[PDB]
Amino acid sequence: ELTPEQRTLQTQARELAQSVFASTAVQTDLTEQYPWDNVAQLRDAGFMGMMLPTSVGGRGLSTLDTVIVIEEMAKACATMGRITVDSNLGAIGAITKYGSEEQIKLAADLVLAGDKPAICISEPNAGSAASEMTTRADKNGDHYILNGEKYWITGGGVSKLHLIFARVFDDGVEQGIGAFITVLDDHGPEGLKVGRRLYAMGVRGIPETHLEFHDLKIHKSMMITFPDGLKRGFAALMSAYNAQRVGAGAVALGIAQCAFEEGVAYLKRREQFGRPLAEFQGLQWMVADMSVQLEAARLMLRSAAVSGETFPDINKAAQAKIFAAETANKVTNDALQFFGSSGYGRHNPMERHVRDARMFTIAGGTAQILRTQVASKILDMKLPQTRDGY
Amino acid sequence: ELTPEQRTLQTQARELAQSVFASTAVQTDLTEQYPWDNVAQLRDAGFMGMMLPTSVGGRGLSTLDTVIVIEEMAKACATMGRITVDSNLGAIGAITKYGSEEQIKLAADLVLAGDKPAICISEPNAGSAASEMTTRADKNGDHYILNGEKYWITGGGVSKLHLIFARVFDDGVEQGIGAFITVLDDHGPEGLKVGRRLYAMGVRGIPETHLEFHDLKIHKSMMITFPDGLKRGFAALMSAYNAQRVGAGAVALGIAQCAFEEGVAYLKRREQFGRPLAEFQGLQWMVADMSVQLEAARLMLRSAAVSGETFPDINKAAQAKIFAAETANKVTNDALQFFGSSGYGRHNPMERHVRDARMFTIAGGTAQILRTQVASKILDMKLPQTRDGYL
Amino acid sequence: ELTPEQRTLQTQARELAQSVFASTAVQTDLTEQYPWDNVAQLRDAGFMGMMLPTSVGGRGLSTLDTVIVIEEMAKACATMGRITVDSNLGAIGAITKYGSEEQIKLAADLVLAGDKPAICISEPNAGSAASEMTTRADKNGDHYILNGEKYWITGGGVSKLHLIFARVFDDGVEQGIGAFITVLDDHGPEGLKVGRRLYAMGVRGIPETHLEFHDLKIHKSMMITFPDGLKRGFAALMSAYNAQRVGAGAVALGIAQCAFEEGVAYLKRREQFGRPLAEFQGLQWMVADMSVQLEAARLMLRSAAVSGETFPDINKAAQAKIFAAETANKVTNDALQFFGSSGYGRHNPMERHVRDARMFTIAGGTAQILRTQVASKILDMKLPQTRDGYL
Amino acid sequence: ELTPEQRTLQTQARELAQSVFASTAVQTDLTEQYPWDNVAQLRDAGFMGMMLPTSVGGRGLSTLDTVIVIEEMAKACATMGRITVDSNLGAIGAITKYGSEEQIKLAADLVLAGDKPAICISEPNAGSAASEMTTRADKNGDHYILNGEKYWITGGGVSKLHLIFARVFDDGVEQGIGAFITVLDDHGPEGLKVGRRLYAMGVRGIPETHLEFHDLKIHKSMMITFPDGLKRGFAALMSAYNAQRVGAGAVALGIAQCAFEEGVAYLKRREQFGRPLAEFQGLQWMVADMSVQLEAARLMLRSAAVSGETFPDINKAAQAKIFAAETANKVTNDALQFFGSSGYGRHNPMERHVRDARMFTIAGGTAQILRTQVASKILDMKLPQTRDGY
Ligand SMILES: Cc1cc2nc3c(=O)[nH]c(=O)nc-3n(C[C@H](O)[C@H](O)[C@H](O)COP(=O)(O)OP(=O)(O)OC[C@H]3O[C@@H](n4cnc5c(N)ncnc54)[C@H](O)[C@@H]3O)c2cc1C
Ligand SMILES: Cc1cc2nc3c(=O)[nH]c(=O)nc-3n(C[C@H](O)[C@H](O)[C@H](O)COP(=O)(O)OP(=O)(O)OC[C@H]3O[C@@H](n4cnc5c(N)ncnc54)[C@H](O)[C@@H]3O)c2cc1C
Ligand SMILES: Cc1cc2nc3c(=O)[nH]c(=O)nc-3n(C[C@H](O)[C@H](O)[C@H](O)COP(=O)(O)OP(=O)(O)OC[C@H]3O[C@@H](n4cnc5c(N)ncnc54)[C@H](O)[C@@H]3O)c2cc1C
Ligand SMILES: Cc1cc2nc3c(=O)[nH]c(=O)nc-3n(C[C@H](O)[C@H](O)[C@H](O)COP(=O)(O)OP(=O)(O)OC[C@H]3O[C@@H](n4cnc5c(N)ncnc54)[C@H](O)[C@@H]3O)c2cc1C
Repeated sequence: ELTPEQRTLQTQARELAQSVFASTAVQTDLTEQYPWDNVAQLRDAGFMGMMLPTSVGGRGLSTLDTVIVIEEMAKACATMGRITVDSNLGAIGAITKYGSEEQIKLAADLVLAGDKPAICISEPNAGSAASEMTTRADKNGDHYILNGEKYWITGGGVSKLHLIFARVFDDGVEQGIGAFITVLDDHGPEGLKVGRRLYAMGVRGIPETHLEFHDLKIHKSMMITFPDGLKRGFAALMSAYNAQRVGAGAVALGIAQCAFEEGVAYLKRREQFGRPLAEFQGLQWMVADMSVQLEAARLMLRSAAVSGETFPDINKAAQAKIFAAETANKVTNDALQFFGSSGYGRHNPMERHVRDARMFTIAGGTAQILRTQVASKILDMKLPQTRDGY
Repeated sequence: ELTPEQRTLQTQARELAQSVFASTAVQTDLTEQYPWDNVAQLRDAGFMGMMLPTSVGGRGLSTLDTVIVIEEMAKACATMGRITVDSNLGAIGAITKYGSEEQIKLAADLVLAGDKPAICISEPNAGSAASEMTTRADKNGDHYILNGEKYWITGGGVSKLHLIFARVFDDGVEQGIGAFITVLDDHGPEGLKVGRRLYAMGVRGIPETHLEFHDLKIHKSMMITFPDGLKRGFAALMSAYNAQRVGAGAVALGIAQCAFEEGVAYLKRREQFGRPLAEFQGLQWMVADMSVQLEAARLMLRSAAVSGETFPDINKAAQAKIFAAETANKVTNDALQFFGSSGYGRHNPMERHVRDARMFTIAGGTAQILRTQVASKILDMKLPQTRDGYL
Repeated sequence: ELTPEQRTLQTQARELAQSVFASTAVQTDLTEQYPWDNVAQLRDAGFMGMMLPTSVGGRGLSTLDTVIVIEEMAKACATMGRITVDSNLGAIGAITKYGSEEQIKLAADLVLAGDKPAICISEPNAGSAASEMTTRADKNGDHYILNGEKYWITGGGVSKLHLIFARVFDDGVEQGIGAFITVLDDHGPEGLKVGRRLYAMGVRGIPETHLEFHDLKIHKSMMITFPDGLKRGFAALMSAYNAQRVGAGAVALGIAQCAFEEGVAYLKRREQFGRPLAEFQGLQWMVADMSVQLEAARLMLRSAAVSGETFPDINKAAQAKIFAAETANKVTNDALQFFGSSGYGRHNPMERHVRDARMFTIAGGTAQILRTQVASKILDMKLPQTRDGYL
Repeated sequence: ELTPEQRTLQTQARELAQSVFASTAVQTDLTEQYPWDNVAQLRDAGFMGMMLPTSVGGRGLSTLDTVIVIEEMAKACATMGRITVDSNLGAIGAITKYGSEEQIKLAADLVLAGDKPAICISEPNAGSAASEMTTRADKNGDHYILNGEKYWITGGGVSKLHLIFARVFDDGVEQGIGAFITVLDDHGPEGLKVGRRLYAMGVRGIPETHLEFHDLKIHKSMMITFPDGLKRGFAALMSAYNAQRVGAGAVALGIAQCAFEEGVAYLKRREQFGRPLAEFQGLQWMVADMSVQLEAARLMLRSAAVSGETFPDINKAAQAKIFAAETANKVTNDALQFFGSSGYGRHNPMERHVRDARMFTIAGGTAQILRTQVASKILDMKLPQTRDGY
C-alpha cells in the first residue's frame, strides 16, 4: 500500500490530470498534435525529471513515485502518460546513472525546462534484434561522425534532447555500440534530420518519426563513456529500459483504469429493459473480472518498481509489463463493449482507449521478447534465438 | 465441403475482390466515403440481390452462396463486405419472403440497380431492448403516419430503400411492431430526414447516421402485412435477421482471414536474429491457434447458413455469430502483433483490421444478447430481462 | 517484500514442509486418512493458532504471517495446507475477535493442543444462499436447542472444536443467524452426530462429512453474542471469513507453485529430439505465462492479507481468491502437460495437483459468488439474487 | 448435417449407450476393470470393426460413421468411447490398408469377435520423438526376433491383437522401423510379456501397461511389408493415426457433451435464493459458451472425418483434435462448477468427466506436437525440432 507522502503525490498528480489534462484528450487524439500547453503545466507542477538528484534541481523521487504519477496522467490522456514516462525514465535515467557531470547538467536543464527527451535505438531492420543496428559513429579527432537512420522515434520533431545508439568504429575498427547525446535546436545541429511521420493507431498526440544522421558531428564529451568498455556499457545502458518498461506499463494501466471507470459509470446510468445495465449479472461479472485484473496489474507494476538497484529488476519489470499491457488490451475492449454501438463511435472516448492501449505489447520490447526473457530466468538458461545458438 | 458451382462462385467473387476492391480499401477507410464505383461493379458482376427469385431478375441463390461471396468481399475491404451483406440479406430477405408482389418488385428493382437497403430498428434509447422502441406508426385511413428517430443506420444518406420498424397504433391502441417500406430520393419523401453522421472506429466507408421521421406518410400497401397479427409477424420479420447475422459473421471472418494471411506472409519474409520470424516456435503456435479458430468459425458460419427453413435457425446463427466475431477480434489483434511496430502504423492495414473487426460483437445484436438467446434455447426457457420477469 | 522476521518464519515453515510433510503427501492422498502425526508436528513447530494472542499462549502473528506459512505447507501437501488454514483462520479468528474470555480460552487450549476447528455453515439445500439455512437454534431458558444438518464439513469426525451457524428463534420469533460453540469428544455431546463421509476429487486427507444436530443443547455462554443484534453480528462473523479466503487462496497458490517447480525441473531434464524440452520456445512461453500469473496471485494474496482491520477487506479478499484459485487450476493443468503421458499417471504427483487445486473455486464461496461480491463493491450497490430483489 | 442413414446409426448407438453403458460408467471407473460385459454387447450391436470391408465380414462404414458412433459411446462411458476408437481406427485401419490378405483376416476375425487391438509404439524415452524408439527386431531366417519395451499400452492384458513398432535390423544392418502383428493368447506367444499397470488419472476402465518382448519370435508373414521400403512404409503406417486422432477427439467431445447435459439439467433442478440456478444470467452465459464451443468441436471433427483419402487429412485432423480436446477440458470443468460442492464429490460423475477428458491433449500426439504440425502446413515449412535443424 501507499505511504501518506505517496498518497499526497498521487492526489497532486490526479488533480492536475483531472482538472487540466482530461478535457484535452479528445482534441489531442483528433489533431495528432503535441499538446504544448499541457507539457508546460506538467513541468510547472514538478512532474518532469522527478528522479533527477536534488543537486541538479531534481526532486530525487523514486521509480515507484513516478509510476504512481504516470498512472494518474495516463488516466486523463495517453499522450500525457507517455510524455510523463519519457521525461522521467529511460534516456534520462541512463544519462543520470552513467553520464558525466556535464552530460547530466545538460540533460537535467532541458528536462526540468519541459523537454521530453527522445531515445533513438530502433531501425527498420533492427527491432527485437537491436544489436543488428546499422547506424554508425566513426571517430574523427575529438569528435564522432554519425551516419544512419532510426524510426518510430517518440518525440521526433518536438523533443530537444536525443540519446542516439550507434555502432562505433575507430578508424574502421568496430568498438561496439555506444550512446551519443545531441540537442535539436531551431538552428542546429547540422546533419540531425527529422524524417517522415509514422501516423499511428493510437497515442496520436506524440509525433513518431524517422530520424536521420548525415555526418552528424558529436564531440567525444557527449558520448557516454565507460571505463570497462562499450560492449559492457551497452548492456548497462539497456538496464535503463527496465525502468521505462514499468512506466510504460503504468500508462497502459492508466488507460485501462480510465476505460473501466467510464464503463462502470455508464452501466449505472444507461437503462434497457426498464433498468440500469448494472443490474445484469453477466455484465456484473465482466466488471468483477476487469477489477481483478486491474488490481493485479497495479500490484505487479508497483512491486516491479521497488525491485532491483538503480533500476527495476529486469525479470520483475518484464513480468509486470507483459501483465499490464495484456490486461489493458482486454479491459479497454470490454469497457468499450459496455457502451454498445456508442462505444464504436468516435464521439465517445472508448474506441480511442482501445487504440491507445494496443501499442504497449509492442513498443520498448514486445510481449514475446519479454516472455523469452522471463523464461530465461525461470529456466536459468541463456535462450539464444539464432539458428546456431545450440 | 463446397460444390463445384459454389467453388466457381467463390472464385468469381475472389476475382472481383482482389482485382478491383483490394486496392481501394485503404483509401475507403481514409475518406470514409461510400464507394459508389465499387458498388456499380459489385452490381454488374451479379453479387447484389443474389437470393432474389429469378422471376424478378435475381439469381435465386442460397444463404450459403451469399456467405461464400461475402467472405471474399470482406477479405478485400470490410466496407465492400458489409455492402454485400445488406444488399443480399436482412431487409431484402424480409421483403422477399413476407412481401407482396408489389413490394418485392419495388425492392428488387432497386437492389438489382445497385441500391444497398437500410434497415431501421435501433434507437438512441432502445437497442438491445428493441421492443421498447418509441418510433410510432399511427393508422390514418389507408395510411400510417410515422414519428420517431433511429440511429446507427448503415447507409444513412446513400441507401434508397428503407425498411423501418415502428410500434403500430390504431386509434391509440397498440397493435404490435410493424415494418414499413419507403424509398429516399432527392424529391422526398416528406418527413424522412437523415440525421447526423456517427463517425466510427472502423468500417468507415459506409455512413452510419441518425434518421428522423416527422409525420412520414406510408400507404398500407407499403407495410409488410401478416394474415394473423403483428405480434407473430414481428417475430417472423426478425427471423430474416438470422440470415443477416451469418452474413455479418462472414464479414468478421473475412477481415480476420485477410489479417491472418498478411501476418503469415510477413513472418516468412521478415528476419530478426539472422532468420525469418517463421522459424520461432512461439509464433508458429500463434499461427496454429489462429488457423484452428478460423477453420472452426468458417464451419460454424456455413453450418448456420444451411440451417433453418427460409432463414438460418436463430440459435445456430447466434452461436456462429458469437464465435466468428470473437475469433476475428483475437485473430486481427494477434496478426497485428506479428508486424511489431509496423503493425501499429496506419501505413499498414493491420490496425485497420482490428478497428474494422471490432464492430461485429456489437451490431445486429451484441455478443451478450446473443449469449442470452443461445442460453434460452439450451435451457429451453424464456429469459425475461425485466425486473419483474419472474413474477 | 517480506521482513527479515517473515523470511525466517517462511524458511522455518518450508523446513518442516519439505523435511517432514512432502514425503507423506502421496500416501495421504491414497489413504484419505487424517495425518495425525503430521498434525502433532505442525503443532509442536508452532504453526497452529499463530494469531492467538500471547496472553492465551499464542504467538500473536498477523494474517500475512499465516498466509506465508500456509503457502509453504501447501507446496508440500494440500491436506497440510488446509489444516494450516483451519487451525489459524476462520472459525478460530471469529472466536478470537468476538468471543468472550471463556470462549477464547476453550478454543485456544484446543487449537494449541493440535485441534483443527470445524466451521459448520453449509447445508445440502443452502450453499451460496447461506441465509436460507434451515439449521435452527431455539431458545430454551439459558440454553439454545439446535436441530438441523450441515454437510461438506471439513474435519468431520476428527475436529473437536465446532462453530455452528444456525437461525436463532426466541419463542418462535426469528432473531437472525448466530454462531454456537461445541466440542466433540468420545463422551458427547448428546445430539451432535457425524454423518456420512463425502469422498472428494482431491485434498483427500481431510474427511468432509455430513453433520446432524438432534436437540443439541448449547448454553448461552457458548453462543457468540453481540451487544446490538445478530443481524449485524452475522455480518461481523462472516468478516472473519475474509481471512479464511486469503488462506485458502494461499493453499491453491502453494499447490500451483509446487506443480510449477516440478514442471520446470522436468523440462530441463527430459529430452526429446536430442535436447531438453526446456529448449523449445513454445514451452518456454508456457513457463513464462505461469510465472507471471503465479507472481500476480502471490501479490494479490499478500496485499489482501494486510488489508482491512481485524480481518482482510472483504473485496480485496474476494478478488485475490478469485485470482489465486483460477491461476492454480490453469497452472496445475499446464504443469501436468509438461510431463506428457507420465503426467497422467498416478505414480506421479501432477494429476493429484490438478485434483487438489480444483476445490478452491468452489469451497468457502464459489468464484461466481465472489464475482458478484466484487461487482457489488465496484458498482456500489446491493445485488439481490432473489426474483423480487428489485421490487 | 447428418444423412437419414447416419441419423439411424446415431440413434442405434445412442440407444445401446444409454440403455446399457451409461449405468456402468461409475463402477467401471471405481473398479478400474475392463467391462467385458459391455464389450460383448458393443460387438453384438455391430460397433466393432465397422470400417472393415464387407468381404471380410465388416460393415464397410466410413470414418464419419465411426465418429458419430464413438461420440454416443463416450457420452455414456469414456472407457466405452476409447474401446470403440481402438476397435475401429488406428492399428486396425493400418492393417486394413497395408496388410496382406492373411493379416487382414486374422485382425478382422479377432476384432469382429470382440477384440480391442493394442497399438504398441511409445516407450519411456520415446514419445513425441517416436523415431527414437529402441525396441528392435532382428532377422533370423523367415522370422524376426523382437526385444524391447513399450509403455502406456491401452489394452495391455486384455487386448489380443497387438501391432508392434520396432527398429528393424538385418544381420546387424538397420532397415528402418517396421510393424509386427502378434496375438496374445492364454498360452502364448513366448516372450510377449505384459508388464506393470500404469494407474491413470482417468479413463480407468482400460488397463494401460508396460509391455516387453523377450526374444519374441514373429514370422515374416506377420510383418507388414512394403514394396518401396520400410522408411516410406513407416510414414504410411503413421497416416493411420490421423483417423484415430479424430476418433479420440470424438471421445473427448462425448465426455464434454455428457458433462454439459448433466450440468444443464442440474441448473434447472437445483434452486438457491428461491429459484432455479438456470435463472442466473452469469450461469446462462457460461452455458451459452459451452454450447458454442461444443458445436464448433463437433463440426471440426466431422469435417476432418470426411477429409483426405483413406484417412483424414493430417492437418484437418490435427486442428480438430487440438480443438476438441481443449474444448473438453474447459467444458467438463465448467459443468462441474454448476454442481458446486457436489461437483467435487466422487458420488457424482462430474469429477470423473474432468479426469477422463484430461488425457486427450496428451495421448496419440500432444496438443503441442499438433500445433507444430498445423503450423508446418500454414507456413509451408518443415519445422525440424533438433538443435541443428536449420
Ligand atoms: C508507439 C511506438 C513508439 C516507439 N518509440 C520508440 C522510441 O522512441 N525509440 C526507439 O528506439 N524505438 C521505438 N519504437 C520501436 C520499438 O521499440 C521496436 O520496434 C520494438 O523492438 C519492436 O521491434 P520491431 O517492430 O522491429 O519488431 P520485430 O523485431 O520485427 O518483431 C516482429 C514480431 O516478431 C516477434 N519476434 C521477434 N523476434 C522474436 C523471437 N526471437 N521469438 C519470438 N518472437 C519474436 C515480435 O514479438 C513481433 O511480434 C516504438 C514503437 C512503437 C510502436
Ligand atoms: C457499426 C454499427 C452499425 C449498425 N447498423 C445498424 C442498422 O443498420 N440498423 C439498425 O437498426 N441498427 C444498427 N446498429 C445498432 C445496433 O444493432 C444496436 O444498437 C444494438 O442492438 C446494440 O444496441 P445498443 O448500442 O443500444 O446497446 P445497449 O442495449 O445500450 O447495450 C449496451 C451494453 O449493455 C449490454 N446489455 C444490454 N442489455 C443487456 C441484458 N439484458 N443483459 C446483459 N447485457 C446487456 C449490451 O450487450 C451492451 O454491452 C448498428 C451499430 C453499429 C455499431
Ligand atoms: C472441499 C470442500 C470443503 C468444504 N468445507 C466446508 C466447511 O468446512 N464448512 C462449511 O460450512 N462448508 C464447507 N463447504 C461447502 C461450501 O462452502 C459451500 O457448499 C459453497 O457455498 C457452495 O455451495 P453449494 O455447493 O451448495 O453451491 P450452490 O449454491 O448450490 O451453487 C451451485 C452453482 O450455482 C452457482 N450459483 C449459485 N448461486 C448463484 C447466483 N446467485 N448467481 C450465479 N451463480 C450462482 C454457484 O457458483 C455454483 O456454480 C466445503 C465444500 C468443499 C467443496
Ligand atoms: C491415456 C494414454 C494412453 C496411451 N496409449 C498408448 C497406446 O495405446 N500405444 C502407444 O504406443 N502409446 C500410448 N500412449 C503414449 C502417448 O501416445 C505418447 O506418450 C505421447 O506421444 C506423449 O509422449 P510423451 O509422454 O513421451 O511426451 P514427451 O514427448 O516427453 O513430451 C513432454 C512434453 O513436452 C512437449 N514436447 C515434446 N516435444 C516437443 C517439441 N519439439 N516442441 C514443443 N513441445 C514439445 C510435449 O507436448 C509434452 O507437453 C498413451 C498415453 C496416454 C496418456
